[PDB]
Amino acid sequence: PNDDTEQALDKILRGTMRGGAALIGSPRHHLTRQVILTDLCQPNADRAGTLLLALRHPADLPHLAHQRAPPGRQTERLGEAWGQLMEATALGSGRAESGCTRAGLVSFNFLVAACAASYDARDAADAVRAHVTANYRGTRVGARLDRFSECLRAMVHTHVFPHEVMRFFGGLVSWVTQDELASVTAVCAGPQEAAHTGHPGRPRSAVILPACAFVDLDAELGLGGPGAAFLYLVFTYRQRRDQELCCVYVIKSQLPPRGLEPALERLFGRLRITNTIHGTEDMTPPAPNRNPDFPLAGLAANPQTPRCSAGQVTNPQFADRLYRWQPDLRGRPTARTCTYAAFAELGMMPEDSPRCLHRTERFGAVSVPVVILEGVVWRPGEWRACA
Amino acid sequence: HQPLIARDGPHPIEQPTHNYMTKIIDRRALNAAFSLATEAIALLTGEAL
Amino acid sequence: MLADGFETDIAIPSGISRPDAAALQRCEGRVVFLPTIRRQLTLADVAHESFVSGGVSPDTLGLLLAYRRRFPAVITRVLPTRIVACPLDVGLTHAGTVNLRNTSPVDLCNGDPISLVPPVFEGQATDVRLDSLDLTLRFPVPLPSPLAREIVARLVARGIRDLNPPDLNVLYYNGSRLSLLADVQQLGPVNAELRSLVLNMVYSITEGTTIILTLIPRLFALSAQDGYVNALLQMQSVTREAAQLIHPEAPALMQDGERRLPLYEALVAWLTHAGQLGDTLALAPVVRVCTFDGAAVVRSGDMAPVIRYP
Amino acid sequence: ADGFETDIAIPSGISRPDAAALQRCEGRVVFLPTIRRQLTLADVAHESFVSGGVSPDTLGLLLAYRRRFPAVITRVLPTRIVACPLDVGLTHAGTVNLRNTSPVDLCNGDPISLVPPVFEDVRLDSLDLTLRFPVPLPSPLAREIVARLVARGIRDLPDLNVLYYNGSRLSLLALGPVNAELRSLVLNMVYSITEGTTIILTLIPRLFALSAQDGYVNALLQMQSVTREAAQLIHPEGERRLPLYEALVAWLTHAGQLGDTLALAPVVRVCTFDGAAVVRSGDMAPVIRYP
Repeated sequence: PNDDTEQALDKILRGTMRGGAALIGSPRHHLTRQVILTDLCQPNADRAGTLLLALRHPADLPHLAHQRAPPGRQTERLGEAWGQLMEATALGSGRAESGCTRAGLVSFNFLVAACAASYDARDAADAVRAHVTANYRGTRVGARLDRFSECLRAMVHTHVFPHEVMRFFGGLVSWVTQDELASVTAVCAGPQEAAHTGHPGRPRSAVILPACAFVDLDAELGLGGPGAAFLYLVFTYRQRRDQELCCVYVIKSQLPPRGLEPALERLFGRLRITNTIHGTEDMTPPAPNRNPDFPLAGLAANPQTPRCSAGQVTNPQFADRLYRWQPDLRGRPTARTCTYAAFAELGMMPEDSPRCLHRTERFGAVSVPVVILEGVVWRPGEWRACA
Repeated sequence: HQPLIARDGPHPIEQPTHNYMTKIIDRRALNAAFSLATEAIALLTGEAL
Repeated sequence: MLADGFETDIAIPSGISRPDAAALQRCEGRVVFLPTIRRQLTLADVAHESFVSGGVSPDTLGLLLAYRRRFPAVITRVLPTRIVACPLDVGLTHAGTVNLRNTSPVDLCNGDPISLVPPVFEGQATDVRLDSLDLTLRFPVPLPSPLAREIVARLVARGIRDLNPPDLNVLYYNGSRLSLLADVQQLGPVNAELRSLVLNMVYSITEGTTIILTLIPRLFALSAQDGYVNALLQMQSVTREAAQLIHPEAPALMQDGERRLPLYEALVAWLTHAGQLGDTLALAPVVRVCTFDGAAVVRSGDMAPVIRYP
Repeated sequence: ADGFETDIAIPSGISRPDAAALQRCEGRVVFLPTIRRQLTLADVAHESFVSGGVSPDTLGLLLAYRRRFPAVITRVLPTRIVACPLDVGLTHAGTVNLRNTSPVDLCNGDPISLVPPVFEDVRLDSLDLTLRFPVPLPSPLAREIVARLVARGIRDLPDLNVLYYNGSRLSLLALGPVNAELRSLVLNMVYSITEGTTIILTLIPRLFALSAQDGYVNALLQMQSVTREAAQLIHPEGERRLPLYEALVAWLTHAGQLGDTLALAPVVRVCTFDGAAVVRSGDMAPVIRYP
């Protein structure tokens, strides 16, 4: 019986000392830092383990709408909307600081309360908007909500889409505070659970999400069973001359990024039909009954139809002898105006059964319905339009 | 050392040529591969003993 | 990807005829479709019997949509009790390399992406049977990525003939002549392929495209002068015979043409739908080849080092 | 350790001006045939990309960089050039400095693809070879900047030069040989799109002929729908026959060829840590690949 005690004693003592690289890189992990204004992010309010989204340094914006808009819509609607938002900051309205203080990040809980009127659970959504107005460090916060939601309405109408402008930035782990600016530390790639908090009293944290945007396609598809799940960031678009819509969702699903498109069609296909019908105003039609069909199937049969050789063409002696065909396209609702919900690769859960909770926390003293995720490993990806 | 001849003509040889030759060598490097399997590692280490 | 990776385990049932046990040890490197990324499954889940649809046996063209709904994984090592495999959509290993044995008629070159095709070709149709467990195993054929886009294009164009009451069978690559075995195609999945085409076909047509259509008389004049332009038309395109009859011309003038760029908007919409469509029919080329001791040709019937492709 | 490092040997005979330019080119993107420990510099140079006879153009450099393998040069010894490949060597280390040859600044959290030097040069005298380094510019601009230069070439048969990223001007025009270097990419665009926009127009003989804005949407929606009514909404059903179904396959392969070329996948993402978020021209940027 002594050799069984020796084999147990040997394996444990060998198991600690023979550990390679002294257990430094046993979790693979990465870290980011960036110094950004506390305008649209409140890391004091939004605690460690929330989503962050970066901007495009908004000087690009007001003429990209001049360049990429469909004809008939307004161009300066985006620039007039954005200038009122920088007015509502009342700190950096002077534009004189260049190169620094971008206010580049947007906290996820702020973006929920901007698009909050389009959700379903209004009682849950208004509780999110409460501590946005209450728990944030600033005055007239609801004025910023009304401008920035109008800006997102002005994003889709002036057709510079927010998913081309928004981009994933890593989740919060720690923040160092000062007036008007905070040193933000985040985790771009790797597991969320490996990130050292800095507080020895409270070790490793997790991902915190409001329950308004969290959607599980395990329920409405009826698909049970264990397995790994792919977290996603999904917007919603509704294009009309009316004031337009926006939503953000975080969808937990077993489906691949290559196969998400019929699933988002099953949810948001009602919104998909609308932006095909509407969203074409004012885009003027051509004159009615102008367009002919193709004689290409017809003229290819008869050898007596006049042709052209390579030496003939680009001469007007044969340009009149050939068939003349003038297509028109000014009344076409084409897919860039048929746009709707768009997604991106966000991260995966390597658990056998993915762990989700539904708790309420403060955010003193606002109690918010919150979904808590566990063991999130981050892999960002490209955006993808479902149009 | 270039060997020389005193030629019978009184015409001048004008110079002898004695110089140094320098040659850069070359370099090449050999290759091999030894590969071991998975379980062969732990048996040499002792993890499966 | 984890620090150790993620390795699924496919358990083997205990009833095993010993010749079927040696048949599994020849499956050292193959590609296995998992339905989930569950850690423990069975061979009945992997095999062709669960891989059928409800009541209906899928054909070759309908088997492509069944692939992209599932998760391709590669067997690493055959154990006596279970089979250990690594998924491909999940980060594949601790080291970043897998061996893949070629069950393919065509050799491989370095750097080329690998997509994978059902057993399609004549003669080399090889399916491993586990007759003690009454199971059948149809394993996919890894192939280079421009070849897989040909074979999907040959199958889909064959089904469009069936809706219209010659010929399209023969392919070529590295000078090899090879045809493919197919008898019928179900009318269900062909409509799923065709609707995936024509929606992506339409979404390339924007206002700048009609301006590009005015350059059709320019190319047919330019193919007279340079043989590189003659490398386009190939006499089998529509546009050679389309330029011989139709002389199109531009519309004028475009609405809000000062603020916008119509030729630029037609290209970017074209790059996201028609140039995307090589991904939409088959599955993605997840894997390319990086030999380390440099072998320019990986021969048919041999393993190869394997590294992900973005 | 266990970090992988390719070793590129320089052939001897370097003049003192030639080693100074190679001393300066520390953080740049360099391609190579196969991942291997030791390797000559002849496979690195631009002369190694030729097919003839012919110095390769912008189209071939896009095709080569799929088959070639990207690597970033580390410290440069006078003996050898030590470079690590991106796709295998970085998965253990995690952080590699990278200097921009691009005039466009880099923000934090950006995905970066590689572009051949078409936007707009090192040559060695004593070793008789040239070096061309690709441009590490961001991937959303990469689908734009390529498509702007294609749009100029269609005009060869408003301003396209305006590109304003993160509060900065760009001038695409800056001229002569840039246009003819790009001519082969232009012709494969027009031949792909016009062959696209004839076959769809032959299978649907009345796309353009259909009525505007309301019947076309009704034709769109039923085609856009998921329901089983699919084939009867599409097809129109001695004399020569239009070889349409063969022209399907030749166009799909040519469209399938250009999908690998113009994806410009995000090989590199930059995570700025302990420093400024904006990384400007001529500055080393840290690189973290996907885990």
